[PDB]
Amino acid sequence: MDPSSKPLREIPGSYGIPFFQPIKDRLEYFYGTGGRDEYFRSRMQKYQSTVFRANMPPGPFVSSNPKVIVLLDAKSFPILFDVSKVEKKDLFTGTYMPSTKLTGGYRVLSYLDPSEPRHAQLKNLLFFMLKNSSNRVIPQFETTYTELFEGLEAELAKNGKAAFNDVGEQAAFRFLGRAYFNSNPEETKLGTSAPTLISSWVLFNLAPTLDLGLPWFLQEPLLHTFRLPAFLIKSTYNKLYDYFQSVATPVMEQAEKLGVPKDEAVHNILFAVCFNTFGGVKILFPNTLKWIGLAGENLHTQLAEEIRGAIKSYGDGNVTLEAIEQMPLTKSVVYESLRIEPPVPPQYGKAKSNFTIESHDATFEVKKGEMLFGYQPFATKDPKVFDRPEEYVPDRFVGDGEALLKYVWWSNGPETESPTVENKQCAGKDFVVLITRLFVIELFRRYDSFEIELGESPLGAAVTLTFLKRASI
Ligand code: HEM
Repeated sequence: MDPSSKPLREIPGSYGIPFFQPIKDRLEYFYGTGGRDEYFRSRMQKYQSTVFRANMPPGPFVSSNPKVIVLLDAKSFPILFDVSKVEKKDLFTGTYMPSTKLTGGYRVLSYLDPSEPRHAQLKNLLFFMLKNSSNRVIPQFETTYTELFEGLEAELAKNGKAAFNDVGEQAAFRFLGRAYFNSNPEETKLGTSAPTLISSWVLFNLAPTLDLGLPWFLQEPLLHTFRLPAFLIKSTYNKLYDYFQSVATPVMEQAEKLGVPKDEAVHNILFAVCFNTFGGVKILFPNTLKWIGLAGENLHTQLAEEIRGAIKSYGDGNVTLEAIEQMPLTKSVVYESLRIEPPVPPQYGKAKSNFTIESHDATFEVKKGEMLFGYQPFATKDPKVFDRPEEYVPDRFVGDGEALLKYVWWSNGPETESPTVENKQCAGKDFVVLITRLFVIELFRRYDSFEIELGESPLGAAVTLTFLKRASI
């Protein structure tokens, strides 16, 4: 509607009694009926607004300031991408930042504002790492995921069911080592334990804001009130560090050229691969498998046809970037997975000055220093942007629908924009889109269709294969 019809109003909501309310609120957030989605929906209903004040976890001792302004609609949300208006310093994980003792004593790239020289240096370093792996991406993905599928197939044939997540995570890390460093981590001292080592380390970092499914009387006192001692995970972290220090030589050498010490470079590479990359794929691949599986054989047949046809005609028998460009449905399927279920839901930004923001029916004033918070899942399901927003529509982005990519924000920026040293958009944006398309491609080069069953998991979606129809033999 016309902005002149959106009156300037006070931001609804209150923070309540300082120490007390944030604790009561995090209890609602983690144990209230409906979970965090209801935490946000109930407030939207209560205040009849997609913009409101609220306290956010972790609260008290871990976080010195739980107060934020929540943004749930597609009109207000984009302010979080505007680095000229919002500061993005030490807020990668929200209203608190994990101890730097968990990251070699350094404040790694993800926590740096673009105004910091190191942000440009380190992000350029990661761009180098990504470009350097370009020639290995497709071949190594094919090799790694063929191994994964052969394994799942064998498990299914012998047991009747095959859980995806675990072996899928092992495959993800195996692929990353091969693509980024031309190294199979399973041949090193890491063996097949990388996923377990990483998960433990990530837990130490994020425990304050993670719901592990434990009862409140156990989870609150031991995970949500105090930070877990960093010296306890040092041993585990060192195993990971030793791996990267030995295989990331070319990236470490480029780091020196950019003015970054080798040690700092390794800690940042470790973080980018284990935290950013692995953690994201651990969530995205199972979710994508889920949405495609729930779509039915009709979609499966169309994807198989498109994928195999493009490979034969444009790839001359092989998977090439040129071939992928000619797979419109596959591209849309991946974008729809990223829209309907953003792998990383929370984005934060702190106001650098006083300015105005607007929802679909009101105008609000934001004061310098206030923490803005956006819950992406609600914003990318805004009915004023997407028809049937709660439904997975496979071809939503095909043809004219491509214009809607301006509203796909999984990477902390419009899908149409590229990450740069000037913004805080995911450095590996194009890489994740490519590998997720490769995941779908490898799946349909081998199978005509598949069936799954879903389980109740805390960190994402638990997917189990119940049937795999082979394309040949
Ligand atoms: C599909 C998997 C991935 C997802 C869902 C994802 C998501 C995100 C999100 C939401 C942010 C913004 C965080 C914030 O400031 O609030 C981000 C930042 C970032 N991501 Fe990713 N990411 C993925 C894969 C990767 C990969 C593979 C790399 C590369 C090694 C990467 C590197 C980065 C970096 C370096 C930043 C911070 C950039 C900066 O400080 O400007 N990401 N990612």
